[PDB]
Amino acid sequence: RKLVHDKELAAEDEQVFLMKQQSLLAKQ
Amino acid sequence: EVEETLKRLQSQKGVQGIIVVNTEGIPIKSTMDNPTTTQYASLMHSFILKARSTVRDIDPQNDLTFLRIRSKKNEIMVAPDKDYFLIVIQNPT
Amino acid sequence: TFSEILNRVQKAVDDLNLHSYSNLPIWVNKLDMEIERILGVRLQAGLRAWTQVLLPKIKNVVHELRITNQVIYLNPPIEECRYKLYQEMFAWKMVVLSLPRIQSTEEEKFYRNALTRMPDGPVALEESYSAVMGIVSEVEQYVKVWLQYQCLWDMQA
Amino acid sequence: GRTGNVLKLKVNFLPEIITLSKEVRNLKWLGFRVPLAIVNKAHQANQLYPFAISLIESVRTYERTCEKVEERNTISLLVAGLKKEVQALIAEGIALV
Amino acid sequence: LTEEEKQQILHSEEFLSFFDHSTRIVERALSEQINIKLSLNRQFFDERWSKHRVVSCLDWSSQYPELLVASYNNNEDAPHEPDGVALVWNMKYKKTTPEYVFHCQSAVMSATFAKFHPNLVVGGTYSGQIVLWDNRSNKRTPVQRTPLSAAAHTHPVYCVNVVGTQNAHNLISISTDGKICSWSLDMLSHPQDSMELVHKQSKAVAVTSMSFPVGDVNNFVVGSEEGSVYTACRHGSKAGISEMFEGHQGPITGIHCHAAVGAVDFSHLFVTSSFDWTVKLWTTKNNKPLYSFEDNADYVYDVMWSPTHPALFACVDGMGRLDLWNLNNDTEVPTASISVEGNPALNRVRWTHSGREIAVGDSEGQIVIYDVGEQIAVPRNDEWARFGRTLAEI
Repeated sequence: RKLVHDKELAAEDEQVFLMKQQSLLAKQ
Repeated sequence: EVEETLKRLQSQKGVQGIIVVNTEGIPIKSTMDNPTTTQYASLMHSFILKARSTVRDIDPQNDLTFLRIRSKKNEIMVAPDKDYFLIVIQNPT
Repeated sequence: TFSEILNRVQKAVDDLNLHSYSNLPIWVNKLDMEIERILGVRLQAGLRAWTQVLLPKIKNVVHELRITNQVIYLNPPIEECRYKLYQEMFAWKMVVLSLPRIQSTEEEKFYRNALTRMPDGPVALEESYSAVMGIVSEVEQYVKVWLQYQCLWDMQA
Repeated sequence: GRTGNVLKLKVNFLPEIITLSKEVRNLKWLGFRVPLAIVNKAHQANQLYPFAISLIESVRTYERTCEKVEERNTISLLVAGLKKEVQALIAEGIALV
Repeated sequence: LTEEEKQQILHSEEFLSFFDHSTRIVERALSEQINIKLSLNRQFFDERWSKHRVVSCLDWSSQYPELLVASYNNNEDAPHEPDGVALVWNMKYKKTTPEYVFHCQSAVMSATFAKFHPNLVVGGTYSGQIVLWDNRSNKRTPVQRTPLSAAAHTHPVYCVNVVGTQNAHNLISISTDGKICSWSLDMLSHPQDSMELVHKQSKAVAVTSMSFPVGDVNNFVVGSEEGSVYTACRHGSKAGISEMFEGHQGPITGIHCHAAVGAVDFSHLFVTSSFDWTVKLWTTKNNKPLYSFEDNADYVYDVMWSPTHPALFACVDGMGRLDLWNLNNDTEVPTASISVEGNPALNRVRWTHSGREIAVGDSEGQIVIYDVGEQIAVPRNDEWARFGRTLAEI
């Protein structure tokens, strides 16, 4: 029962965040 | 930087040829041809080592940081500190 | 030199760790993966060089043939020379394999996986062992024909 | 250089608006009177200028350094967390009018 | 025979001291020691760093009275190449190349030497961000840069200065918005003081140039593009504008306080070079200008006192001529004048330390330095007495 590191820091490439927030700005 | 340094050191007087020698003699760089550069720079390195010995003879802590030879036909410049041996071929004037 | 390089690597890693950066352990793990691959490459190079030297500084192994109570005797015999050769190649392996790991047990304390990290497969180790067995076999073959002379005393006038 | 449609992030602020504000400021002491709507617009732009220029310089610097990060892919995994907080702050700020 | 060790030692840049001494010694090696009134002395025009470029600022190093810093805005010739161009020029030996170069990502507006440290150079840019550069180190990037915040400067800064001695120094800067901010040479990431200068009814003053009385800290004097001169106490008992001057109808471009110190106290005399050829002179105690400069129109830029002579100064005109003005001998005609060849849009002038020569800027980047007459450079107690009596004329 030696603990193994969980999911590491994700990248979430800039383009995906940009398009998500572009959609959010469009809908707001 | 490399190219900018050579250009600014050359265009200050239209020097016939200069290469950067950061090693103890035997440089592979050339400015007009391989032999006249490399062999003469090695000979300069030997002579400036002898001159450094000469200036250390009077007092060992002395070092030669500047050297120029202006003869009837050529001018030779070198400013060695630890490995930066400069070469300049120029008219006596 | 490998030890100082690894020590400086670990010092840089610790400097990063004390800075409290983000997402370190997997980065350390993949650095260890790359460095163990490089260690395996250097180890195969050194091992193959040692093997071709056998066929890298190598100690000179010596043993003598003597006779006591009119019986031909070996000091040491061939098998002890074989064991010394095995110990020497073990030490040659440990030159690289004793290197410590990089971390934020015994295997985890210092890296022992380069044999599985072999890029060319166990062939280099296999050919090293083959060279050792060939050398010892030729040595004992020479001894056997040479040692045969001891039967003369066994056989009275 | 890239086939994809880059969603480059900008700042909703024209840099030349302050030029109009300084023009108005000069004209007031010059004796020329401009309409009060222009006065209010110029005053608002002048008072809101430092925030807007700070925003645009900050976003330009963050972009430049993030493209520097992605230039060396061996570092992005470590730098991911800081980029995560930066993205969270951007997400918080974008919804603002 | 090496092929890569020399190549890699060339690629590795350990040439800081190497390049420093090479630059400092080869220009010396240019010397030709082979065994076989106004008058121009040295004209400087860097082809690479001043080709069709307008000088943005000029200064003289008090610590080293042989060094000059020159500033340049963005270059319309090419935007891709570095815009903010800063030049360092020396007179150790004649040479076309500048002694040092410097670049700032924004257009450089003003720059000056540091009194606290004899090597650091500070410069104000068009983005309102003070720029720090170290002369000893061989770098092109700014060493330090103030943050662009509301508390710090945001509008373009046109005047930066360091007040106090070498142990009580203080870097003071003014933005064209009207913010006054004090920094220290050690750290350039936070304004030690910050306060938006206001004259009355909470309206700020669009300061163009600033001057301070010689030998005095605090109680600053500022000039505004609005056409008014203001006296602003730095801290005192109350910070802000302390005096409204009548000023000049056109914008005030060059303001300077008297610097020559002798048997009499003339540090209160203020000269302002406005946009209408009108160099207006007065004292802080009088709300009106004492005398007016009128020989032409259209923008004499700046006025600079001669550090050695009490009644002599210089002022350069946009038309392309520098006229030397002395008060003791004349009050209506220039005592000396000269025009730079080609009649260029001469920008600015700067009196050197201890006088005896003048530095002139230009819109073409060809700055010219030259001396003055020996009969006119040296003052005397008679000069101070006659200046005092001419001040009493009106």
